[PDB]
Amino acid sequence: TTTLAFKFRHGVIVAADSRATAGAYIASQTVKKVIEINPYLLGTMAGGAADCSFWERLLARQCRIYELRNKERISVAAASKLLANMVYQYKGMGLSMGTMICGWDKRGPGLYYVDSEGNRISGATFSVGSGSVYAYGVMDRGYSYDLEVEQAYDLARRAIYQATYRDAYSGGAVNLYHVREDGWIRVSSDNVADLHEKYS
Amino acid sequence: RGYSFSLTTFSPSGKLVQIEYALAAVAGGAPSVGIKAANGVVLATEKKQKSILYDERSVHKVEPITKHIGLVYSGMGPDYRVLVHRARKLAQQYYLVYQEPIPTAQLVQRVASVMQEYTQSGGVRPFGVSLLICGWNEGRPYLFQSDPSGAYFAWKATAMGKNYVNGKTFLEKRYNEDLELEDAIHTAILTLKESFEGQMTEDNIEVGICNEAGFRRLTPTEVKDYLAA
Amino acid sequence: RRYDSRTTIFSPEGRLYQVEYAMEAIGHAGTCLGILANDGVLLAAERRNIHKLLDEVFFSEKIYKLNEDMACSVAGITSDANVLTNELRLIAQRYLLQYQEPIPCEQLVTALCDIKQAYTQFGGKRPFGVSLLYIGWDKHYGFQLYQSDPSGNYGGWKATCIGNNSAAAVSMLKQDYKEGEMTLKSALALAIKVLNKTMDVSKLSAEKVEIATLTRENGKTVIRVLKQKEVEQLIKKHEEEEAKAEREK
Amino acid sequence: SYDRAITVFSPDGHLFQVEYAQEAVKKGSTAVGVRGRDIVVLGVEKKSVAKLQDERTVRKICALDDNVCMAFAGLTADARIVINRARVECQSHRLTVEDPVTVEYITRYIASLKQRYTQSNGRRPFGISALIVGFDFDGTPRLYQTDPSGTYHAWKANAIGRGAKSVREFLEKNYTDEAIETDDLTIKLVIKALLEVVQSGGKNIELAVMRRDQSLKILNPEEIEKYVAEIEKEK
Amino acid sequence: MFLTRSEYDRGVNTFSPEGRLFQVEYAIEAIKLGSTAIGIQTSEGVCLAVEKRITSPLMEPSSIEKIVEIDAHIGCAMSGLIADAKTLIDKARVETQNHWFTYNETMTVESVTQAVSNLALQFGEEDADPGAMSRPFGVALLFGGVDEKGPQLFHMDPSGTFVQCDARAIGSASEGAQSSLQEVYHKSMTLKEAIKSSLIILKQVMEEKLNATNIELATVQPGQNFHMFTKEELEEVIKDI
Amino acid sequence: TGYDLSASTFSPDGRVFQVEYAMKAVENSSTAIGIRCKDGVVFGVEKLVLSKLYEEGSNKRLFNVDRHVGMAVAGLLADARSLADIAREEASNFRSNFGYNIPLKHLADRVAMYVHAYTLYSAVRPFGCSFMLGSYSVNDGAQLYMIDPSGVSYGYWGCAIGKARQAAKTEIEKLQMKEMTCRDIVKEVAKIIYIVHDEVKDKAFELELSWVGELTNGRHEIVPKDIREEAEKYAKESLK
Amino acid sequence: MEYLIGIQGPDYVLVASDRVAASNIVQMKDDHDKMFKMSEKILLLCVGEAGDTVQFAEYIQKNVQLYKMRNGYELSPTAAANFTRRNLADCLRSRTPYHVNLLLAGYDEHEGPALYYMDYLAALAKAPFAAHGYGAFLTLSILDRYYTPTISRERAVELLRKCLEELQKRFILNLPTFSVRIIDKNGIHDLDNISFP
Amino acid sequence: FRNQYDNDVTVWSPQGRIHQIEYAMEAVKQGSATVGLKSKTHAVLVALKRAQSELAAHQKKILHVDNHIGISIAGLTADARLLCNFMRQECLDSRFVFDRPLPVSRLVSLIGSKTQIPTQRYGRRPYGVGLLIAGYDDMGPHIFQTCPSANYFDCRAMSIGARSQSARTYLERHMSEFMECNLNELVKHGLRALRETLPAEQDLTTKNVSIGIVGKDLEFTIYDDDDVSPFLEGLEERP
Amino acid sequence: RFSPYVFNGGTILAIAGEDFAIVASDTRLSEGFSIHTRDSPKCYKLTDKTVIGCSGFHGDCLTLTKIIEARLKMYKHSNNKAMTTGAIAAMLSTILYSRRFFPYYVYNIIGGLDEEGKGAVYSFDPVGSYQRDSFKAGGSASAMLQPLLDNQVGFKNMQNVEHVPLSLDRAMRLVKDVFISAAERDVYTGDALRICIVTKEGIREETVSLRKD
Repeated sequence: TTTLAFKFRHGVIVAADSRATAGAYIASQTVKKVIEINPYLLGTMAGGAADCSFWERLLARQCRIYELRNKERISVAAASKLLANMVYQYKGMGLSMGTMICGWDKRGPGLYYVDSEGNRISGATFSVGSGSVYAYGVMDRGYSYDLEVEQAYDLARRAIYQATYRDAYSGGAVNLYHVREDGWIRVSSDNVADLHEKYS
Repeated sequence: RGYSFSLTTFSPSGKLVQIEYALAAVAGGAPSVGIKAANGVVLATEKKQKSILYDERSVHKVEPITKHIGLVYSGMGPDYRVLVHRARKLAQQYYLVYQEPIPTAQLVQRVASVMQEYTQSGGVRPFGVSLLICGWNEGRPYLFQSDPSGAYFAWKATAMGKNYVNGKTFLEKRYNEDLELEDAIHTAILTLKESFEGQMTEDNIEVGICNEAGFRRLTPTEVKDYLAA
Repeated sequence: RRYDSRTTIFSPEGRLYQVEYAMEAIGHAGTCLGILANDGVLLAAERRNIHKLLDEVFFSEKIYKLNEDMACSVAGITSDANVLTNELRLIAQRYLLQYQEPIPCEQLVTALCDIKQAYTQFGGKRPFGVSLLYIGWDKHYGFQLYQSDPSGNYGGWKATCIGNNSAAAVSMLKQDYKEGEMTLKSALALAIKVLNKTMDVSKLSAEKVEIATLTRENGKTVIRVLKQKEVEQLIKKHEEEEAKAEREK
Repeated sequence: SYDRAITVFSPDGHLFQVEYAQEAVKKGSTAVGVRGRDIVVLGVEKKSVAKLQDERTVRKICALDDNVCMAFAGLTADARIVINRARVECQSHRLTVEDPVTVEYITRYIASLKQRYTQSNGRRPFGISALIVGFDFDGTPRLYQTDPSGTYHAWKANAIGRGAKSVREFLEKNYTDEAIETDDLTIKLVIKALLEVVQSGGKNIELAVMRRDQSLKILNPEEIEKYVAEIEKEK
Repeated sequence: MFLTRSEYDRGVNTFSPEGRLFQVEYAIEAIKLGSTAIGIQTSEGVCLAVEKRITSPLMEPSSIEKIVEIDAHIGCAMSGLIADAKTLIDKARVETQNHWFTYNETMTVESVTQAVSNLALQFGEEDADPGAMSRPFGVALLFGGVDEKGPQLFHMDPSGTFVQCDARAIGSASEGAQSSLQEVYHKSMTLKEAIKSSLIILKQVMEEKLNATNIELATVQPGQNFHMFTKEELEEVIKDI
Repeated sequence: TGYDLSASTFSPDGRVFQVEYAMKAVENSSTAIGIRCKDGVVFGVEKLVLSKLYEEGSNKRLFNVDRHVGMAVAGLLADARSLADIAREEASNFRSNFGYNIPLKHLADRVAMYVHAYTLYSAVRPFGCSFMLGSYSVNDGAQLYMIDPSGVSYGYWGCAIGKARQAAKTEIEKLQMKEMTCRDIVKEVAKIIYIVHDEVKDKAFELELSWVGELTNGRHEIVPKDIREEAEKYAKESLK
Repeated sequence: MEYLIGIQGPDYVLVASDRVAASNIVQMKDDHDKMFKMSEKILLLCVGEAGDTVQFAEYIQKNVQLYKMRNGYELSPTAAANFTRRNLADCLRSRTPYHVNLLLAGYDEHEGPALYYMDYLAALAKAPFAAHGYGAFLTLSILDRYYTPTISRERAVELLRKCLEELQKRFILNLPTFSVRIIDKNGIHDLDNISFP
Repeated sequence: FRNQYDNDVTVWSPQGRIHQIEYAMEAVKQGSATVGLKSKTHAVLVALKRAQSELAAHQKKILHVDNHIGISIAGLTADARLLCNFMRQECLDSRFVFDRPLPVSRLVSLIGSKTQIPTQRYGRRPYGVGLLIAGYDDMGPHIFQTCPSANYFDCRAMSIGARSQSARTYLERHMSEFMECNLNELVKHGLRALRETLPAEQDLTTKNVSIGIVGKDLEFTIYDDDDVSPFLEGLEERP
Repeated sequence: RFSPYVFNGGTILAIAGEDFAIVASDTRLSEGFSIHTRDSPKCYKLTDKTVIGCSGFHGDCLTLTKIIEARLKMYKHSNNKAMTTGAIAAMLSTILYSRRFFPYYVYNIIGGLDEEGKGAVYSFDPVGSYQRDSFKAGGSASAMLQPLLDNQVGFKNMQNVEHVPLSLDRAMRLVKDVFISAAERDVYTGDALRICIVTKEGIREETVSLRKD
């Protein structure tokens, strides 16, 4: 899997591939790897799908209860810490998760990376998955805090595409979301094949 | 009124009545006398039996918790056995942990703590027995009394049981700090003699002595000799 | 009718009577007095026990050394006191194991006071019927004297007396104590004077009182129970000093 | 008849033991809070020095955490337990969500603890009512009050404790946007109000202010003397 | 001729001669101590209204919260002890969320009432769990939401019984408000008429003159989520009265 | 006098009244009789028909506690069904651990001890049911045991429980049961059940008869309706 | 794989750490801070297995803070060290051992500057200078050669810069930027990140 | 006086009667009446629901434990909801473990055991709901009633609730006809019997009558407000 | 030593449609090389609008079907409505994750009609990840069956070919054919095919015979 998220002046752009492989059999080319935890904060799934979906789903329940109880949306940082704390309790039992919670809160655009290992780091650019290594390079060369939204969308698409070409376990379609201050908007879902034609 | 029945209720005037009532049980108990001589401590108590039918050898009022510590009781008899057993057990626990015989003061603090525990909860009743604990530790004689309240006091000499007040007065008049045990055992039999209300006989009284050798119960023959005086 | 049983029922007028009843018990107990002086803090208690056939085997009947840097005197049901003193000694040792430093004095008091509050709140247990004065030196606040009540409410007092005729003692202390001027020697004298007035016996026996002083010497606190000869001298000095004032009168 | 157990409900559905615990709060020393635009001021009366008693140990106003401060009226010991438990929660929230506790979260937590005590017989309701003052992340000043029952309400200004009725009347008349305009004016209002109920003068009031990001500051007795003087002079 | 002995009233777990379990009945009386709350269910939506009963001007009106959102679809108006309501509103909020997690769907208003009711029923010492209040809860909640069956208003009582009600009033003036509601309610009324009617009834029952500050009003029309009229909106409707 | 309120309490004269009060409960219930003859044990219960609406052959007061043992109960029925469950569980356990059908004398003792426990503690009331157990095993013989609410257990050659216990015992006494065979006793039990029933106070009764013995091959079983019918006829004729 | 260095001095303790957090081979973050401020004058620097490091540090930071709120006086640097060690030691026996290596640096008015070192196994040692990490092997000797118990603050930052430049010249892993802070009676003072571009 | 002996389920009265259990039994009378009757092929439960107010909906008196078993509650609703859950779980358990519908009789024994424990031990109050349980199992249609006292009875027909003697009276006179009755006839007989319980002014309406039918081919079904109209229309007028 | 799982084999297929959903399965249970039974349909009807198909360790499938059946009843009693296909899928996801640590070796496919009346197929990994998918093949022959469905149903890799919505008839023909192909090349699949068509009228079960090995 390859999931890419970067924070730019106008927001956080989150992108992901859609291929899930059991062994070398591509079980699905349509998996939705960006999980919409809340109307205002979204997360991505790398590592075992089940581990990510159940744990992200639980976070979403926790977030709604907090919004109802505390009458305000949870901050992205707080959300990440809850997820991190839950996964740590299961450390060494085999859960495999790499997730990038992304949201806009009072602090500003927020992107965090939490892993089953336990690391929680907030950063401008992060990519998780088998193809992360390939993606980091394209994103790193073209990233700038000041990127026009259109250019930002292009960087993410090119980055997942280059990753899909090199990484065997990643491919399918690139789904791209922009977390704007108001909320997440789903910008596109281009299939890699169409991308191969445009890029080449 | 209401204060009297509960054990966890302080009466207006701050008196825990059930404990006071418990002490009253000890007062009704058979007379027991303890004298701490320089060379030893003599514990003696009346073992008056309702009938010749009772076999005296069967049960002993004076019991040995450890080689050097022995106790006598005045109060409810069933309760004494519970405390004695817990005491014998608490001492063995000291030996296992510190591999040294328990200092007498330490056992009395420990037995008393058990007694206090019974006092705190509503479900249980305070123990109705007061114990006189005598021991020779570090070349020094020691005598201590633990009341149902959970309080331990150290007495050079004291009497618990029926006619305790009169007994203490007789003892204060007859007590000399330099007394040797052979003289002291005589003083004790005299103290019990004051309230016996029957001809004392070897069987009617039980006496125990603590010295460097350690706690021992004088056998009936030995007491007969002391009584002969 | 009766809103005074069970320790968990607030009376109309919001008073927890069982705690108040417990406080009454401390009044029956033997007077214990603590005075704070710039050099050291002292605890003096009246050993109510005076029966001729009692032995002074222990270091003190009513003064207990909780830790190297602190000590306490108890007034109230003795059995309850033994439980609290055992707990205080454990609480202190636990702080030393965890932080490897001596327990600050207020903290030891605050923690015991918390055990005392709980006994009041939960239904089954009777409120502990003991009031105790704690004396100690802590690096943070130097020499400190604290008094505790069955309520679990604690306070810092420059001088205070708990127990029978406590009120008379506080009144005497209020006029007599000179703030910032007390020295252990003067304080021991103030103690004898107040104790003499409070105790019914015309002459302090010198076997009817136990006086213990905590001083820091050479960087280590020393809690010493004054031996009888030392106290006898103090009583004689007071007897003479008062007699001289009477002779002047 | 229906007043001996917290669980029992009176014919007429009144739980009497909870109401009685609220009576206990009234016996306690007065406390007043005013939510100024940029400062929240919490002021409590001090009963007396007693001459031979050190005053450092007796502190009605305490800081639950860096951004939240609490003043209490009621059984003193209970307050020490509630204050301590609130402090553990403030730190625990910071551990769980990485974020500083909002004033309301602490109020809700303190309230739940009290409700838990009221709910079951075998525990006595904590006889304390508290004023929790804090500044939120937005920086809005917030003042909340809690009662032995477990009800929490936000008050622009409030007084708990003995004489609360009198001070609250004074506050209702005196409080205005104009009074809260100046931080000194806010401190003056609470001092003036406490003066109404305090038998003595400034010697018997302990007052503290928490600014937008500054930590709680207990005003020095001299600073209080200056304020009482300005108020007395203006009188 | 007065026989006022009672003696079976004190203590739940005691059945009176005549099997009446009086402690529970007394709890139902407590809701009368609370401020009146009226809910009207109409095809257009369910509207909930409550009287704040503000003791002092200094208390901030927003804090009093007698109408709250269990979830977007369902909202609750509570009258009775505020504290026990907070626990019941919380069980409801968790149960709606638990249903989304387990079944990815929105609980119907009836199931949510059954869920809170189950907690209320536990007061009887039904379970061995230590953390269950011995006393019956002293709150009555009116739960109104748009579900698969459309606008629905269910009323729950300290007993734990719940029933759908086209219109119900819980609170001090419930008797009398209910009587007025019976006369005014017609199934066909639009929410706009109901809001006006409910506020007319509240004005009559409330001791103080109606003002935007003293009342809380909410609606859950099928398209919209729970909406609380803001002071401006409330001012417009009250002016119409 | 507060002596009778609890079973923990003992009256100043030494009597635990709450247990005695529980024994009065059995007298409220209808009579049930069990007679032990050489071949086996026959039990009979007069089951009052309170309403025509209630189904016949239901509301049974005779329960099979195990393949070889049967229980007849009198007293508060709810407690009895619960006691029967305790007995069945005990029987299963004896088979599971010791590997054979429980000796009845032991079963009575184990159930009695359970019944006695309720007598001591204050939290639980004494059970209000008095029951009879019977079994026939070739090795053990025919055994009838009756357990009172107190937990006293004894073996009875013939026994009766219920409202008419005293009257029934007089009739049972004139039977020479030891010599008699099982089939003959079924007629006799019915005669006694009919004699004790009071037509004026109790509107109507259906006799329920059960038996265990060599004839049943040591299995407690409801008497076949042909045998029951013949007996009910013998009884009415004898009543004359 | 992470470098912690601390140099104590006559009146100050200087502590530095690499700012890199990494996964298998990608250096996800270039600005991780491994210093957590327990109190105004105490800093705990922690490097170790991922997750365990943040979790242990936060627990200690909050517990130390609770002491401040509860007692009004901050814990002494030495006391805090004993507290962290007790916690780590207790866990070592448990099924959840935090694999963390820590260096605690503090200034106490009464006892002056202090630097404490604790390994994963929970040994605590007060030390004049110490380092944790594979980098320590390369740099501990440079400090040993040039350290005087009387080193000045200016000299110390210089010694630290020399220690770090060795890591650039010889350590296999790339730790590009370091964060440096000094604790003195005034309190934790941040100093410019020493960055070898 | 005799105020004593009535305080707890653990105190036997001087004459052998546990008063609290009896007081609990009185609770069923407080509830609205329900009538249950059986035919060789079907078992029917009919109930008279009551409403707090005109605006309020009528309460649910008939609840479905399982496809083969259903209950009608008379008494405190809370106790019923709790008992029903226990029954439902016991039935679900049998299907998971033995893949057989639980015999209806066995379930009633279990409800009795659970119900008895409150009666002998200090603490929980005796359950005060009276339950009529109806089911078709392999043995046949079955109608059982459970008292607040744990005792349970198997009945050809029964009515529990307020003014239920009147219904029992009608049922006894017309009882023989029931065994060979068709379903419509059996529900009709029942609706008439509950009618007797109603006050003379009141009449059976679609709103207050609930009918539950279980049979060899019919899974328990609660015909409700508009679906009772077929059964009700055939009925005549008050006698 | 004791291995808690065995592969009992089998293949399951589900094809959604604008108004119909088809779930089909082999009827052979095979442990090792032996054929335990040639008549064990792997499709179970949860509700009128939903069928579950399970392949993997049979023992897990039997337990899971029993659990889902029980939970469906509990939802009905508590919520007074039938579980929708979407709900069953979410509940199964949670049930499967419950045993993430000692897992159920079952590949599960739930096919049914959604609330809108369209047909929905939900496919689950052994640990519970669920995706709504138009066609899915699970089991031993997922590898063989899935590609064909993707070319025919999904028109993938086909240029200049029009897209026609699948019809119940074309799909029944397709399902029968794909299973015929698997019987020939997958040892595990064979014996018979049960095709269950869920439409507004309800589940209809048709059985066709694939080659006995």
